Amino acid sequence: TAPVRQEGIMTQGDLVTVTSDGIDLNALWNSFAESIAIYNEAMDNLIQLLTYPVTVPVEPVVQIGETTFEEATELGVPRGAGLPIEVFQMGYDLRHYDKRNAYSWMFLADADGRQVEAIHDAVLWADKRLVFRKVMEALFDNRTRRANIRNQAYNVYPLYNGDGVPPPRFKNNVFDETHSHYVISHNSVVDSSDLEDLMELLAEHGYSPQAGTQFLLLANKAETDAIRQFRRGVVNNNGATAGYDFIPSPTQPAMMLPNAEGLLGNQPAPTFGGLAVIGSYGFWNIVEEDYIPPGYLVGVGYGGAFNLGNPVGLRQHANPAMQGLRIIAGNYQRYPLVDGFYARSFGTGVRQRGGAAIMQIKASGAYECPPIYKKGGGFLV
Amino acid sequence: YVISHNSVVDSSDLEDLMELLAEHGYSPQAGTQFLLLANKAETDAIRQFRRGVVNNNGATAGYDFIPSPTQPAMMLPNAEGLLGNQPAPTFGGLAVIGSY
Amino acid sequence: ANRTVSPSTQGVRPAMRQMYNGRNVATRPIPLIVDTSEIRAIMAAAADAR
Repeated sequence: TAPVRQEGIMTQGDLVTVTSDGIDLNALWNSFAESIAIYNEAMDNLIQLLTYPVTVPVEPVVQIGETTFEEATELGVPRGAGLPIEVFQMGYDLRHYDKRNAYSWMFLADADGRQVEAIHDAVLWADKRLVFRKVMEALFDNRTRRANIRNQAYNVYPLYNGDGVPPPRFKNNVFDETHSHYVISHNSVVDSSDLEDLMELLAEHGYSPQAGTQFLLLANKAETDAIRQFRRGVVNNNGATAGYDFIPSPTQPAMMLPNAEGLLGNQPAPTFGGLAVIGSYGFWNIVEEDYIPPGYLVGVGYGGAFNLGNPVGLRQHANPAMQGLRIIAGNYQRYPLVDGFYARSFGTGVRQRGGAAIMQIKASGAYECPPIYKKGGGFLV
Repeated sequence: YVISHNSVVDSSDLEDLMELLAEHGYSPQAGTQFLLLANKAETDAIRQFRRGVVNNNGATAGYDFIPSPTQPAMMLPNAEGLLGNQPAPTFGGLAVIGSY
Repeated sequence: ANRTVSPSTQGVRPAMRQMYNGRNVATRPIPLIVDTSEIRAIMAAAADAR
């Protein structure tokens, strides 16, 4: 069953007190602080690896013409030269969020301070659940956004979507306006093919293993349980042959695999950023993460000659007084009610639209943003 | 409090019994130590469990019975070691016959 | 002398190692796979039930 949300003004009769039986229930708030602290660490390790703080709110991309030589003659003179130029821009949005709490004088006359600190803690958790949702939603929700900065409307982009300015030409790779990094497997179960196809979406722009780009594959347990079984030159699902072995990391249990007496090269390192790596497949370092929904693969590149950063820029308001979570005084301040507000403002965008991709494992039809991270769906995970 | 649904013990019964603790998270994953107390009538069947060999009632054992250091010796049947870990000879103060 | 060359004579030693195979030992540890999502669920549940 779902958790409850009580959202009225706090009256008498919403009070918690030492029971007739002598139990101090107000001591037993924060019974679940440790389990929340576990999931808070889980959200942090994704946020600090998926995001960076925006210090430059607008990004350019530039295109220029060219010129050519000709063969010379001994009496005549060559043709002249010029350069046309154009430029495009994108940025990051910024949005506003808030919460109220309200108390009657009859609540405040009798309440234990531990009960209002308990509500305050539930609000701090809800703020983290909001920021985290919006970070994942910036990456998973493939729709283009618009934002107003200094009275101009900018585009705010996810990864490549078949929308906006196309990817640049790179070494005979040329791209349509329809080119996209949101894709489907075309099959109901994950292949070795899928990890090989997903990698080509990064590699087609440069961003490659030979360019020194390190890679991460975030996946739900349901996909990693299949990827663990991939063996080089063996058929896996949907008739795909695997191009590579799954290589376990140093943390994994020792397994008696057939046709595997020795390892050529290193095992993948046990962690990537703060996340625990289960193993590798080709150049992917694979991480199991239950915050990735079942049926989705998220491939991200880092470093290399193009210097790929973390995929999502996180934008805050310009005034330092408006940065972070803030407590604001109420409109009701005296009697019979008191109220108050919490607020935060932040937003998001993608700067390096080719440096990650998402695959949804399904038979047919378009990519769907997962409902857990679609923009309309709510303010919690 | 449960029944085997068979007149003689399976390796599957040790799996079903383990499941009743693991369903609550009390599990090898969680680092829980496990003790089985049993009569001679049952342990004398459990001693004969071997990985991939069919036992009573068509049950197939997914592990080997590993005898404790105090038990009589056995010849290792295969180039592959037995699937399991050899127990300490005691659990608390009790005498351990083996593991499964 | 023999002047023969190949990508192997010009190459590097393969940096190969032996990986655990379960042969020629008395016992084999149970292969107990535990992904981090399952460790989080255990640790959260233990801390709730305490």
